[PDB]
Amino acid sequence: KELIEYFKSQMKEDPDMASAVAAIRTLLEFLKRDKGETIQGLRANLTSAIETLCGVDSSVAVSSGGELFLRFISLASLEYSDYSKCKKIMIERGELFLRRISLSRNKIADLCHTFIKDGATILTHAYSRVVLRVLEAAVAAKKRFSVYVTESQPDLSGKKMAKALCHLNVPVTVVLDAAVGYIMEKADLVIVGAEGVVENGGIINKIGTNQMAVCAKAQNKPFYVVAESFKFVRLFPLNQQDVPDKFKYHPWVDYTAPSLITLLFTDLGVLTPSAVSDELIKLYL
Amino acid sequence: KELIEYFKSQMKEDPDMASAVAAIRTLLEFLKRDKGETIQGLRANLTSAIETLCGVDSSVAVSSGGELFLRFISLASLEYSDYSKCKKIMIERGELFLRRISLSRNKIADLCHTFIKDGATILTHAYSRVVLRVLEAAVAAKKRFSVYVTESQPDLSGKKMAKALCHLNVPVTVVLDAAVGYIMEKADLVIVGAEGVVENGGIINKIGTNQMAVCAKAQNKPFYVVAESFKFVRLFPLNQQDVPDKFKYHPWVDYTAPSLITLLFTDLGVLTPSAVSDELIKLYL
Amino acid sequence: GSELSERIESFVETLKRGGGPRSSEEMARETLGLLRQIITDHRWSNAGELMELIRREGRRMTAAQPSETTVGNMVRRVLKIIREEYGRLHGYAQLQSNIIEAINELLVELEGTMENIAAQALEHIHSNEVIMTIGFSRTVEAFLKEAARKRKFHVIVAECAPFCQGHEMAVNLSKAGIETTVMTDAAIFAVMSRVNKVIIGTKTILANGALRAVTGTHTLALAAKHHSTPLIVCAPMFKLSPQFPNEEDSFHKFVAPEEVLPFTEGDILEKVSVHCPVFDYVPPELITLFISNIGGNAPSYIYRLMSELYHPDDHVL
Repeated sequence: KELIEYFKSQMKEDPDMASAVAAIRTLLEFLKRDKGETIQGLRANLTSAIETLCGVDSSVAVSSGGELFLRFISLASLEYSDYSKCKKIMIERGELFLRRISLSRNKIADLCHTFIKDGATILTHAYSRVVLRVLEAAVAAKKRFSVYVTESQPDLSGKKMAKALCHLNVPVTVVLDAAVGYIMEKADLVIVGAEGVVENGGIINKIGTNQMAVCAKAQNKPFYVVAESFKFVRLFPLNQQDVPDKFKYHPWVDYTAPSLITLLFTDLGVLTPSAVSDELIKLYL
Repeated sequence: KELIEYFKSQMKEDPDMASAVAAIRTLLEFLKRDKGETIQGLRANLTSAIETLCGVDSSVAVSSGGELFLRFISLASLEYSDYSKCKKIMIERGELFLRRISLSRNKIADLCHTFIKDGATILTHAYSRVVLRVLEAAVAAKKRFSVYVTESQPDLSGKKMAKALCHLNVPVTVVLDAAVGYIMEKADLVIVGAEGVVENGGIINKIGTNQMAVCAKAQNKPFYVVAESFKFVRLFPLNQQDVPDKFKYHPWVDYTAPSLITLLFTDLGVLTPSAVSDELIKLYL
Repeated sequence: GSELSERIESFVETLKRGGGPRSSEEMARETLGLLRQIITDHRWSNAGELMELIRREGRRMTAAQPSETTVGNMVRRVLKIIREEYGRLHGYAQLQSNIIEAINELLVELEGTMENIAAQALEHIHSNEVIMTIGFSRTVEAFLKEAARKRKFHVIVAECAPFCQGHEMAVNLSKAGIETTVMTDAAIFAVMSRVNKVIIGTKTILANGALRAVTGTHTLALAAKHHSTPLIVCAPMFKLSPQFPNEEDSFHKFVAPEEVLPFTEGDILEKVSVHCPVFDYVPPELITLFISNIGGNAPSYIYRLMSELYHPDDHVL
């Protein structure tokens, strides 16, 4: 399996790189190395590549990125009639799409950091480069705030987040995993980076997120979520058990309703949680 | 310090014994070994013994038991005029009070276990003998239910609770400390044993309790609290920071409001959270 | 040239000193007239030069008064109009007449917004109803005064504590005979147990569905969310702005504190700190429905109007 080896080589070469962007790069490399002059024959190989990537990586981000890449390939196949020009058109469009996606973290950084006030108290979940990027953009604009980071009991990455953020010389405090209702009264705003955004506006994320969002509702604190465009997935979990079991594995994942989420931050803007439904039904699966 | 040595000998001889009952036994032993014929001279020595017990034991239960024993000694001093008969009267009354307190776990067991339905899903916090007693009384009445126990990240006692409960041959599952909002939809009722009950009806307990009670309010599950009479304390924390710092020490303690608590279970009965105010102002500090 | 400069400077000074003119519709009309007057007498080769020129004058107009963003979002609307016209002409000399007729039909749309709100007002008022209103605006006053032409209902007018502007609205509604009851802003939760629905207006609708309005309506919306009564914001489309709430902390417009504590109080005025914010912030979760001239919209739909009237490039102006 050269696809899993190329995905591991793309994800292990840069520790500050996401997994969904490496999955999209692996799918573009597989589409470049396929060279099959068939409409459904390329779609079946793409679906096999997405299934092989989802069998290795148990994240929702790679599955949503594969679904968006399959919708993009279907749009490129429905736009152009002949396949010979459509292959090069899809290759150039995928290169431009990867170029637009690679600059989205700068968009989150310069778009979301204006919400943090001076002397504020940020509450932060486990390690993600989006929250670290928006926090270094906040301290790049000469802002002072106290950060409370969740220790992230399954994989000790909130401790890794605090170790990466203390080298940035900011006041960072590791709080206990069962203490997000204790420090909700002192944290005036909470920013939690998500790894998957469902259609109605809720987020699929790590297991300690949703209860904190419940603590964001009984204590009326604004629950802010930073997530890029490739983390949009056309799913609707009704309860915490309606998420697929391939993303669960002591669960590693949960679901947060859009009623408990105040605002979303994507490269298309600072947007209401009702807007991801608009983008997902304007993208048409 | 013979008082701390006697308290350690009373608490270490029985692992299924609480700390507040050992503090009350140590206070009765100190009152028996004092032999000081003075009203305020015995009260100052009792206050010094309570301060020495609270300097060693950082729990709220020993402080509330010391406060109730000091109120009991003040009542015995205000009832009888002469001190020579009042010393023996207080000794006999303390012996009868310890006899009444020692049978209170049977009262909780035969009084609270009728609320658990068949095929239910109990959610349980860290290790306490009250919840284990009411669960063994529930399985003594031929009841079947699934137990979800919090792992208790600071001191691994929820794992010890599951190890003590799996020898009882009941279906027990260790759930993650950040997953009490994930399993709230399947747990139809939640029972959390407390270590300190404040005047308005809230409870002072371990750090993972209160947010679960928040999950008991947004998901309307009945939050049941089992606590005995010696855990009543005449304090009023406004927020999570208004608890005293001597009971905090990464905090180890929180506070749950009486609005998020459905029912209380004491040896005086199954009682509304507004009733502990009645007992505390009928006891007059 | 000279006439343009003196009219622009007079506009900047009359926006800097006080409220001139009074209502938002006539100042939106004179802002559109100022924009058409500054585009008919200029010379440009590319549309980006006119974009930067309109951007500089809009920066000056928001520097004149930051809390008054009607001129800013109308400058942004003209910017999106010239952007879509350059986009539809790019895919070269007839663009100016297109922007003039676009501004003309925008003025026709702006003249008939209150009559459209009054036309769609009939499906929101039933007989023997009670109505709560805070502050004063001609939109909700015209709303109620024509909705009482066929319905019999009651209007509760709560006055505003900085400026008692509810009094002229109460005597204007009582001339139409709507059985209006005047009260303070102090018994709102004391009257919220009987209020069926609350018809209010606003000063500025934000991008996330939130709104700034006259002060005391965040408390009123909290009481309406406590009693689960529907909140109806009758606001036109020129009060819609992309300015986010947490943006440089220049949200409220603070005015002189004599209306709160007068100057004849005594020696205690030195050791006291009296603030008077005339505007207040209401989150979108306390709003149920907005009413504009095109109809009713959810607070979870305002972003689409943000995608239909404004461009995300022109948010910084």
